Amino acid sequence: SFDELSKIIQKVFASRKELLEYDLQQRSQYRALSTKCYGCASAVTEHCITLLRALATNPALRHILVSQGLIRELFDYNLRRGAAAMREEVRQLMCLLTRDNPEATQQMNDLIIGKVSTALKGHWANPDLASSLQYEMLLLTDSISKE
Amino acid sequence: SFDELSKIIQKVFASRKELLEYDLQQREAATKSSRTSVQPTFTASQYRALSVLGCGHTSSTKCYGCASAVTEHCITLLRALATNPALRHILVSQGLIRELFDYNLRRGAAAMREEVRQLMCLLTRDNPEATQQMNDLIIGKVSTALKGHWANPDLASSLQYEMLLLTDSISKE
Repeated sequence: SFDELSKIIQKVFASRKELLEYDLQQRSQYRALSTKCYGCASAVTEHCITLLRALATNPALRHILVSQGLIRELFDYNLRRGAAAMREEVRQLMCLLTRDNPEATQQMNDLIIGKVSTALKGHWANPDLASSLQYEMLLLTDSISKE
Repeated sequence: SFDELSKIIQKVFASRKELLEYDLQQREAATKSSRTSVQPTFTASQYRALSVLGCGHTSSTKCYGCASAVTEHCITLLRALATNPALRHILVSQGLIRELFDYNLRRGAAAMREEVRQLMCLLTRDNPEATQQMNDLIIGKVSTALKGHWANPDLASSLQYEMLLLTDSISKE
């Protein structure tokens, strides 16, 4: 159904363009003369992740970004969603963001420990609670890996 | 693999039974030949116990399936026993509701889940204190989930059973 709709939309767009060109012929600046796209938003997120990973290299930029508090946003929203490669890249970016910032390392460790303890509180009650801790553990392992 | 192992185990059990039967027959014949050896008459219970009849009537000790069957039978029995109002009050005093919500609420087959929900509803049929306790537990779990709602899609994903139980409880006037 999506393929059929896309083909119909392309044909309609072509017809509208032809009609507009005919009407204009009858009648920088010369060159001049979707929002709810989940895929587009995901691509924007991936590009932003790549750009942040790049900008992380400048240590002063790293301190500035840490001041911006991007660590909490990354852990909260982008940590789990997205592709597996996106997940690995995000883990790498989080590691790099805590390259040598002791306060940042403390904050990240605090967040991870808090999530783990909150899960462990209801461990006897919810198997899914244990199931939904994998990403945090992988992040901790990755952080420990980088000396 | 399980099928092959089961077939092998069954054959082995059969062979062991036959060998035990032959050895016991030989031993009994030897005892009978001994004139000094007096034949021990066995009471019916003793005969059944000593018989090779009581050899293959159990599952494995750590048989998850056997434990599950035991749990299902227990659930059915408790659902039945709940009928007597005094029995209901006594069971609520035993505090079964917490265990039922904690462990047996989610696991098991769909029919088991529906039966557990029905039993939970029945247990709080008219006990105001029990109804308050169950509502408190449900609301607490829901609020705890909602606290991290903005962060965990799985948290939202893991509240269906509680909501179904609440709907069922509201259903029975």
